[PDB]
Amino acid sequence: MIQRTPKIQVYSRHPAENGKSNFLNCYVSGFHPSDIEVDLLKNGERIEKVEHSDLSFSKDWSFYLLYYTEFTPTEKDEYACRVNHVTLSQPKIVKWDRDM
Amino acid sequence: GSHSMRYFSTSVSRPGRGEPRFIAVGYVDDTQFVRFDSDAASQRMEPRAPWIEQEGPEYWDEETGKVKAHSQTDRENLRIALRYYNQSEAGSHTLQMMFGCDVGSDGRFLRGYHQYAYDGKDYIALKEDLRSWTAADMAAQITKRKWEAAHVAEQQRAYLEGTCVDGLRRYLENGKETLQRTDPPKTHMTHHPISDHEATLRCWALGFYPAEITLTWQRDGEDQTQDTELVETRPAGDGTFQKWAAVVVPSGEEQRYTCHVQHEGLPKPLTLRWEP
Amino acid sequence: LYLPVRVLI
Repeated sequence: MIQRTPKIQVYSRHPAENGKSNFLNCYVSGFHPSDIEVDLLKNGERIEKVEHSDLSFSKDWSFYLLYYTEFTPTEKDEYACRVNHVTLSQPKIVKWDRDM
Repeated sequence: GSHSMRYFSTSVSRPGRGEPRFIAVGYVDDTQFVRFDSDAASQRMEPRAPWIEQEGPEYWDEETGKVKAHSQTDRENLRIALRYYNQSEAGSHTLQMMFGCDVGSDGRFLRGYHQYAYDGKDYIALKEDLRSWTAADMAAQITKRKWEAAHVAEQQRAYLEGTCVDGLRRYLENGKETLQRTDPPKTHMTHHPISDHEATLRCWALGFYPAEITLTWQRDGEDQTQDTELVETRPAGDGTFQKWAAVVVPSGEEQRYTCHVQHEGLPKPLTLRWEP
Repeated sequence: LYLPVRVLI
């Protein structure tokens, strides 16, 4: 119909400093249809306390959602975003990079 | 110093499952202030910004009314869509509408918007003259000849140039600190020695409102679209935005590269250079 | 302010 593949950014709200509390965001943009799955992963294990923004869309009619949870970053722990959409032949994992 | 108020609705049919889900959000500039959800318990139009909360129970009653009735109208405008396109009752389908209005520095109306999109593609849109339609394909041309016969553009034009513009001027005052702050971007560079003959400079721009920000790179003043990566402006979560732009540079020539952050919270544009 | 009109395609 128009199926449009999602674009995923994984970042943090503030510059990441270990032991200092922050927020992990996952920003999925430019997809279509709206029905999408977005898990925030702490060490390959799925976070449950995960909030997300209200369904909105850009002027080309493709949607954007900001999933976010609280996180205290460390140097050993690994965070990622698991996005799944009809246009993904299999779920797409995007690791959190401290400088991206 | 012009402003904008936008309203984005999404009907997603769920055949076999429930009634069609309806989500709807309202923005002044890049600040959402309301939302409504047909799957929500409250069944009310809700607030999502401080400055809207200070609005009477009169307001929330009437806003819940119109959103609840766009709810039902767009449910049938999906059923119509099927008959138009001869489509199986089986399929989930998306009908988005966008309406809004721009004001300038002064507060005079500048432009109205009202339009639709079936399944990701344009359907119909109100043109700038506020007196004619743009029918994307041939089904939309049914709606066009019908919304023309019914002088529907007239009716929109009375909200757009009137009621819409009013709410914009109002919202813009009730919340004149959220919506009329221009928080400037916070800048700093980073440096990751990749291979042992290359490096990466990343230009960071954090904590800004509004979202519109320009970040270009320059090798000797000449702008560089070449070994560059520029991530979409993105939300931070608290209403500030962040973007970054980064370049692969030959190792040693770090300071042949300058970064150029141009935001409106900045008096002059920002030049940035490496420097340990 | 949400749009009052509710026409059908």
